[PDB]
Amino acid sequence: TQRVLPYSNGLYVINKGDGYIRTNDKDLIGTLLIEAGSSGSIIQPRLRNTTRPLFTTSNDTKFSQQYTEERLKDAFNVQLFNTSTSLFKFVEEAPSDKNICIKAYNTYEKYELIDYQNGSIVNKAEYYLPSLGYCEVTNAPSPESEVVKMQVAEDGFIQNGPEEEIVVGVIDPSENIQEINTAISDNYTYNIPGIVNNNPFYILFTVNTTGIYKINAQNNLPSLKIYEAIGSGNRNFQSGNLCDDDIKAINYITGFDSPNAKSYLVVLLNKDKNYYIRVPQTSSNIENQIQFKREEGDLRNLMNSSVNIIDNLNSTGAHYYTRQSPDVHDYISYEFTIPGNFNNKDTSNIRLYTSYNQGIGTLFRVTETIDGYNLINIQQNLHLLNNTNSIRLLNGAIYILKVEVTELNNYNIRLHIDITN
Amino acid sequence: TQRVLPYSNGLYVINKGDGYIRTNDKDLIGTLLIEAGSSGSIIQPRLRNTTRPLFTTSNDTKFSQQYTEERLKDAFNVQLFNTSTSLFKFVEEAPSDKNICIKAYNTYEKYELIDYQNGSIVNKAEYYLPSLGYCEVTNAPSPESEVVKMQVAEDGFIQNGPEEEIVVGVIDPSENIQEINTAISDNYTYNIPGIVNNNPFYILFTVNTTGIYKINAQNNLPSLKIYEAIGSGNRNFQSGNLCDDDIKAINYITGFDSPNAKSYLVVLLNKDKNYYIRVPQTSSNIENQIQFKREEGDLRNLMNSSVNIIDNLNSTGAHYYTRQSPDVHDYISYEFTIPGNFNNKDTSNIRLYTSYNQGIGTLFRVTETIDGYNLINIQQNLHLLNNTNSIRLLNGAIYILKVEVTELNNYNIRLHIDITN
Amino acid sequence: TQRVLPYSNGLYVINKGDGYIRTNDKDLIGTLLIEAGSSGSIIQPRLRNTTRPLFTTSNDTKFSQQYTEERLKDAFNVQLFNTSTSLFKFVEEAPSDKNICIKAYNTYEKYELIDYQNGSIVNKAEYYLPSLGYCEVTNAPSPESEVVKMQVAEDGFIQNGPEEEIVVGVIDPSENIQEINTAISDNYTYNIPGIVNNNPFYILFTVNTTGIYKINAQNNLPSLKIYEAIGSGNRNFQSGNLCDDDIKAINYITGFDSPNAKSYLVVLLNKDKNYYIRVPQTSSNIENQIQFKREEGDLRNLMNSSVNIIDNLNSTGAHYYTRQSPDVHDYISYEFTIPGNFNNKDTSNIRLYTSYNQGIGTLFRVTETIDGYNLINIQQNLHLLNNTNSIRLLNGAIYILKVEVTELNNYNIRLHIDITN
Amino acid sequence: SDTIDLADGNYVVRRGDGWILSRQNQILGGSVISNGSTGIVGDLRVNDNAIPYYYPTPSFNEEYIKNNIQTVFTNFTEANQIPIGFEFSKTAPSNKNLYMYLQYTYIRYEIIKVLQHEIIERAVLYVPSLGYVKSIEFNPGEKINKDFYFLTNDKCILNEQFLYKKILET
Amino acid sequence: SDTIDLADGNYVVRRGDGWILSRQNQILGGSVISNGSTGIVGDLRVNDNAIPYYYPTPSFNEEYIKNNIQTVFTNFTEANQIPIGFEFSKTAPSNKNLYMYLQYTYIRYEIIKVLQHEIIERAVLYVPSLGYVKSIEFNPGEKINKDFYFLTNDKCILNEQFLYKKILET
Amino acid sequence: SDTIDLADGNYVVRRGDGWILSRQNQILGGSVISNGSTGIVGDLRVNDNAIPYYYPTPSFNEEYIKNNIQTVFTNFTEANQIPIGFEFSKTAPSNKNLYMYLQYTYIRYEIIKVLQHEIIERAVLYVPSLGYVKSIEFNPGEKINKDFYFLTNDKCILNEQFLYKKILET
Ligand SMILES: [Cl-]
Ligand SMILES: [Cl-]
Ligand SMILES: [Cl-]
Repeated sequence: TQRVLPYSNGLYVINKGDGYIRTNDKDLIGTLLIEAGSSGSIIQPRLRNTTRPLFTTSNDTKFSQQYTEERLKDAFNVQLFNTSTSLFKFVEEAPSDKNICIKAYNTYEKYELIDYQNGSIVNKAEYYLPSLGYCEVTNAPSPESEVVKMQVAEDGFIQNGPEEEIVVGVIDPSENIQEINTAISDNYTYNIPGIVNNNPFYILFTVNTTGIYKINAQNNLPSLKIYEAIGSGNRNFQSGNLCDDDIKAINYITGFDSPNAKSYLVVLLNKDKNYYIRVPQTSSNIENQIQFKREEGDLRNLMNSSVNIIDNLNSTGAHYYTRQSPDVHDYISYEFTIPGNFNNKDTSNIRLYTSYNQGIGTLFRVTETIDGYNLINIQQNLHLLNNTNSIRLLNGAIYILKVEVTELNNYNIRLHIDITN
Repeated sequence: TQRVLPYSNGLYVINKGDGYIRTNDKDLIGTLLIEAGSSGSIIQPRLRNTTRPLFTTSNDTKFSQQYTEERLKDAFNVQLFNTSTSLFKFVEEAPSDKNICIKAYNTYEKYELIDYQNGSIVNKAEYYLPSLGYCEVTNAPSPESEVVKMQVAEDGFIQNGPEEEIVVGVIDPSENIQEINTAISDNYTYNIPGIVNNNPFYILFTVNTTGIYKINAQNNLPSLKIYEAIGSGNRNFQSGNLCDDDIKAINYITGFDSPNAKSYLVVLLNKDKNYYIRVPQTSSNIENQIQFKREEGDLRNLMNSSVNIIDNLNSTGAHYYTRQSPDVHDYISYEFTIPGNFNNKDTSNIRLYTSYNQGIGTLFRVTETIDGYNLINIQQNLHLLNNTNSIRLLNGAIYILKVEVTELNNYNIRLHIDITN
Repeated sequence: TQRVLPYSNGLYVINKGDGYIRTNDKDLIGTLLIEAGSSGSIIQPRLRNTTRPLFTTSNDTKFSQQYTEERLKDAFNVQLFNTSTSLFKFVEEAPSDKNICIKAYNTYEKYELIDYQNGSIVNKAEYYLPSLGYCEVTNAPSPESEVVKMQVAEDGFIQNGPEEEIVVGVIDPSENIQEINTAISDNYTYNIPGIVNNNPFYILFTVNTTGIYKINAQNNLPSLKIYEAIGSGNRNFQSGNLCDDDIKAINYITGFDSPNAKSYLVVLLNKDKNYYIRVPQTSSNIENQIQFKREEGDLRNLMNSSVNIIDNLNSTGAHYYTRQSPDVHDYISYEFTIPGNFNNKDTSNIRLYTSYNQGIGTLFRVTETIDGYNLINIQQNLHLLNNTNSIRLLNGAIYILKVEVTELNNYNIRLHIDITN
Repeated sequence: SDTIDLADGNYVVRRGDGWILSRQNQILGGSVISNGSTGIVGDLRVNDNAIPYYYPTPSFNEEYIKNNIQTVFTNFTEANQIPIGFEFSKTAPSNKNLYMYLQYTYIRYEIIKVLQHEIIERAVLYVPSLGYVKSIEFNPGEKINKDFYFLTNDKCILNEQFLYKKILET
Repeated sequence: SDTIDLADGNYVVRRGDGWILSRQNQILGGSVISNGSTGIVGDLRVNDNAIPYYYPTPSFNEEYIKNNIQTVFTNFTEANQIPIGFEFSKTAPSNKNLYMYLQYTYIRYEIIKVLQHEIIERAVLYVPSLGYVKSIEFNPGEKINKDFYFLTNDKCILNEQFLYKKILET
Repeated sequence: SDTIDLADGNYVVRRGDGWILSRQNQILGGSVISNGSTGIVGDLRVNDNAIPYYYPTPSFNEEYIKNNIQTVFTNFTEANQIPIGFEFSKTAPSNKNLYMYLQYTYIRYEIIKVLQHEIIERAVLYVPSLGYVKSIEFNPGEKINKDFYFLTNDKCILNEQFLYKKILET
């Protein structure tokens, strides 16, 4: 009954909430018994600034405490881990009727650091950052009930703060960040430099004018990913230039992790934002370029998604293609060519369907003119999950299926293109 | 018109109350004039921890300030004399109508250290421990009345706190404390060791089972005293063993100071408490032992008191015996033998009475069987003070008079045993 | 439309009010946005004692910052300029309905130091002493209005405290202070010492019995001024002796600055006060004495003023005399002799008037007896300003005109004594 | 008695917060406030008033006690280095006098040895917690109960607890 | 857009107090108070939490920014050496739980280059001001809006401002 | 006058708390609060604001004054080394402005010489005590009485006192 985590490969820092305390009163500051009418205060005056963060990890050698702290700084900009100048104080006035007790506990804000790879967590750290306390008030205990003996709880935590899950992707520090210092207009070609051979790397760029862009490598290989830097472009600004604010907190927009998958990106980019492109480990010594092109035409219909180029569709029968499934309400697109000679008469019966994930699909006929690519919408509201409906398409013609995931039942999406005749 | 202090010989520390200030404004912190509606605060923030205790003594060489402090630590466990981390603060909001003044004074808690010996104080010290302030609020002074000149008061103190007299006996530090490391069951014989020859000393012991015990030296000489250590047995515990918590705060239970007085003790001891026995200065080089015996029989009727063995009752006429009087509601007992041959017929007229203190007495006939001592109650509710009632008792027989003091008019109790025939 | 400043020559320190802030938010501590129900505090806890006073001057070489501070100490007894142990704190509870903002600013108390000479300021310094803050509360800003661009204000200050102008004269430090160590009774003659030749100086003296005194130099030259030391005689006291409290804060009572003007002083002196006499720069090497005389007679009518001796009135026609005008409700007096032989019959027509300042005048006939000077009031309620009324007086006789200024239109007062016949 | 439904062996026991100690009641002093005014007493738990009270036995020495307590429950050595303050406020009613006095509270820990459903040995540790004020309104010359001033035996001002863990052998 | 009715040249701009920064919201931690109690969180602006945030451009380096800002507006280097504290107080309603968290506020300064009624370059400086608390009442397991916890882009919790001065050449 | 019903000789005199000094009124500064807010000003009596003011005479020098005062009354040299704070709180009424300013108060001591029912010599000592605030609500441009700002002669804000002791010869 596990949730499917449709996260992209890489590092995430997750704020899992405030007001965490340890079991067995390990973080009890103490109790005040306030007689009725009176008041009581418990105070953290910060006469000493020292605090005591708690840290556990699955891998001391990658996710050390140092590394984990650096990641928390990348994600949320935390910078004091051992110290604090922040005062907290709890005050209680007991009502006229009855006495009152207040228990004060120190608290932690829980951060989780994950390395998520191909559908599971492969490295995990928990960092408990010292927080600003928990104060429970209760009625005065009565004499004497009777003291009932109890065994200690297992070691662990209890959250007393409100529910919280804030997920923030972070730039992998072991990978280089190259920069495109000029703002991209209509076209741009980035040659892949020898300073970053073979290893994966990021390209930080910005755009001159808000618009939809097609981004790809030569021959659509390898597949790229694209991130938005969170909160970028709010500050310093130079017209037609990139301003790097050293932001390592990233939102995944789209892109496949399988580098041998032919694909291209179609994304809506803002001029008031910076974006990172991640190019993966390439097993070839051949030169390569990243092409950026502003789309003014029908290709704007494909934002925001990656488009798989399907090449092996040259026989009749059953064909299937597995990719990482987008999250709910996110997109994935496939461009394919119906096998056979294009003579504008010969036709084949095509059945498109998914195996586990439910997705709404729209089908496009693609013709290329001297004005660019043209997309004719020939089918709308296709419900893909185990779809039995078929449609007749032209042999030798080119189509694009755009798929919006609506029910995420599987980490992967499995598209089937069954062809008969 | 002095109160009789029926204290046993030795050292006492007395908490005489809080909120003491000196005369002539020597401890005035100051005055705030608060206009109506407004508020005013006077604060002791302890930015420096220094405090200034006041000390006077009658004897610099025994009761020095050091010694006196050690005694206060023994009695009440005070340990900071020069310092304090305790904040105090006075706040006043003036009512809407009129202005208000607040005067703040530093205060002291007054401790008195006495050496009480045979009916008077022979050494006396007063230690004023710095306290947590006195705040009097008054209406705003009116212009101008007229300033009336006044001479300064004599040097001294004024108590602004509530009435308090807490008397706590303390172990004399010049005397050794020997220990009986094994818990006492039914019988025990403690040989008096040469490491503590001649000088008085204490024996710290505990009991296995709550019960009444007869305690005495060889031939009931010398007289012993018994104390309970205050708040003992609340903490560490080893079955059948003594746990010494180094408690020097002692409650006198019973026992005479006159060491040449033949006597034995009959006391109710708790298993969850420790007790000290004080054995006095003995002017003899002969070996001696302290005998402990659990009483299951009629001797349980004599708790808690000392029993004087009266030896010189071998003629008819007037006989009188002077001892330190117990306090009100406390006991003292006398065991005597009616002069003459015991032939079960010959009889004498006996008149028992006191001279100044009023006491209720109960008379016992004592016969010893092979099952122990037997006590037959033959007279109840004897009002001793100048009693004229007489009773006929058997020549040669043994009796015990148990006396409960009800009106303490004299430091001593004077028992008279007048015998006629 | 400038106010006439009828100040005497010399130095003044002026408290111009509290709650001064600089323009363009230079002294903004900051803003708290308090949600309804909640409270917010801004606190100056003085964890560091440093403060930052602001200073400007017209003359770095006389009125340096050091000098100016010394003057502020002379006037108001300020002594901490760089530091402060005084806490301030602003607290705001927002009402249940709406949110609330509080802005806190640091403030200054503005002091002005002037050297005032013959009717204008010749040296000027402004010292802004760090104060105890300004707290404005406002309603929560609404989204979003629209941000309207504004140019910065000119550099300067804004007063947020209440209107205040407190003017305090101070002793010029470049001039010596001689002392008359004996309290003055009926007569006293102070010889002018060679230790203070030529340069102007002060004489600090007190009086034995409250009364009116005539004070002057030999032949009424040069003119003297008299000051009262502010708040003197409130403290230490030795009967018949001067007690110097080193008070440099002075109130001008009366006296001319023109040293070639024949004059004498008639002043009401208190025994419980000290007074300074200022004797000006004298361009002569001749010995001189200051005469003090207690007035029991009619001369008491001339307090408190200076009396100009008018010498050049020996022809008929127009005569005019210019002096520094007293302030409103203050006095100035003229003693003159009607030209001609005194034969008790010959008479002249006299017209007395002022040119710009309105003053009420009373005229006295002066005859000297063997009992002292006699003053007969011969004219009352003379309205001097452009007066056309004339009066016939005796040739060769001596008169004193006492003038109370009621409307100050000019820095100078111009008296005209027109004589016809 | 000292009977307990547990197996044979040694145990760490947290007996709760809110324990006050015998005789020690008034040693910090107290305030006298009057006629409408408010008194506020407080303290600051650091260094040399946070030093704990040990009561060891032949089996359980101090080090044993400290180590087991700090392993299972709160590590007081690390905690009590960081200052924590506390305060109490009382208000005097008009035309009356109020006296208020302060005393430390402690967490009570125990090491017990159990043999045949019986506690045959017990070590005790008191770790300083916060504080507690008692107050009384009084008249000049009014006699006050000794019990208000002086505590004869340790008690817990809250409900006592018994939170145990069995200690396993080296 | 970035159009402005000003002449050509460089400008210092005070954009107001009350700015909070993206992502940074919860890094100081927060309190959970309950059932009638009052929580009070606060801070103290000195030394190493008063260090400002610079965002320079090719024309306007850090020194330029600092010097112009401190000449025209407040001199933050002198001011931020003298400690200033601030506090917020929230009260939990009976039988409910309240969470309150603290974040620093900043004054936002800008250096802008204007050419033909257009801002073609902008440098930014954030100087630490005071603070700001957000609070929410919550139930066990209640889902809370991400927007309450996490700020995506810098905003001003007050009304923004635009107080400018033209910078003249050396 | 300076007539007193005492014998001939020297005397120490405690003249009471609550004395304020001439000219010195506003030198600590003041706060301006507005529209419902609360202002709280305060100080801390230590070291160099607790240094007393001596005014000796030919008979009574400073040492004489100090020694006699500290023998009979409070020893200010020992006391004024231990910091004592004080505060005042004022609240501004809605839509009005309030100004509040602070000044030190002093205990006034005197050494007097009496001869034939007459004080012929008097030495004075002012020892710093606590403080005192004056407040006023004001309108923009409202003229305020000089007397509110400036004290011409030392006065006592409380009732004056005269607590004497005769000094006996060495
Ligand atoms: Cl699927
Ligand atoms: Cl008797
Ligand atoms: Cl004129």
